[PDB]
Amino acid sequence: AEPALREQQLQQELLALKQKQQIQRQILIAEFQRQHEQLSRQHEAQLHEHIKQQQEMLAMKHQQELLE
Amino acid sequence: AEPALREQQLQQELLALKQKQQIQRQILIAEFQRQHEQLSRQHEAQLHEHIKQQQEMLAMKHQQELLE
Amino acid sequence: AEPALREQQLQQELLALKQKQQIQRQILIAEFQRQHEQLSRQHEAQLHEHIKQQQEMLAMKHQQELLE
Amino acid sequence: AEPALREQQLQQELLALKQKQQIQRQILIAEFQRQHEQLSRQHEAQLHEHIKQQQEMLAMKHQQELLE
Repeated sequence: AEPALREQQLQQELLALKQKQQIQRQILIAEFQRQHEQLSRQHEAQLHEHIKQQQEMLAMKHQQELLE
Repeated sequence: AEPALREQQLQQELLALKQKQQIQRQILIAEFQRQHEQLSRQHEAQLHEHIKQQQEMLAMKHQQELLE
Repeated sequence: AEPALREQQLQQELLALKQKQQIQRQILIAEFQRQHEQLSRQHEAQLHEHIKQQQEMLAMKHQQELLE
Repeated sequence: AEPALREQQLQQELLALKQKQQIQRQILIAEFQRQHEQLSRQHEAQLHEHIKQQQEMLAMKHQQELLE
C-alpha cells in the first residue's frame, strides 16, 4: 500500500489536529479566567480598602468630636 | 479645613479609582484579544498547511499514477 | 479554461474565508468586551452603593449621637 | 442592640456581595467559553468543508482526466 496509506495518514493527522486545537482553546480560556479573576479581586480590594478608610475618616470626624 | 478635606480627598480618590480600573480592564481585554488572535491564526496555518499537503498527496497519487 | 478555473475559485474562496473569520473573532471579542465592561460597572455600582450606605450607617450612629 | 446591629448587617451584606460577584464572573466566562468554542468549531467546519471539496476539485481534475 502507499497512496491509500498517505490518504489514511492525513485523515488521522487532521483528526488529531482538531483534538489538539480544542484543548489549546481551553488553555487560552483558562489562562484568561485566571488573569480575569485576578484583576477582579484586586479591583475589589481597592474598593474594600476604601471602606476601611472611609471608616476612620468619618470616624475621626466625630469619634473625637466628643472632644472637639 | 480638615475633615471636609479628607472627605473631599476620598471622593476624588474614588473617582480616580474608577477611571483607573476601567483602563486596566481595557488592557486585560487588549491582552487577550492578542493572545486569542494569535492562536486563531496558528490553528489556521495548520489547517491550511493541511491543504497544501492534502494537495501533494492526491497530487502524486494520480499525477504520478499517470506514469504508472 | 475549467479545472484551472476551479483551482482559482477555491484559492479565492480560501482567502475570502480567512478575512471573514478574522472579523467574526473581532465581533466575538467586541461582544465580550461589552458584556465584561457592563458587569464590571454593575459590580462597582454595588460596591459604591455600599459606600453611600456604610455612610448613613455610621452617620446616624454619631450624627445624632449628639442627641443620644 | 441597633447601630451595632446595622454594622453587622453591612459586614455580612458585604461578604455576601463578594461571593455573588465571583460567581457572576464565572457565569460571564462560561457564557464566553461557549460562544468561543461554538465559533471555533464553525470556523473549523468551513476549513474542512474546503478539504472535502478541494478534494473533488482535484479529483475530477484527474479522476476523469483518464477520460479527457
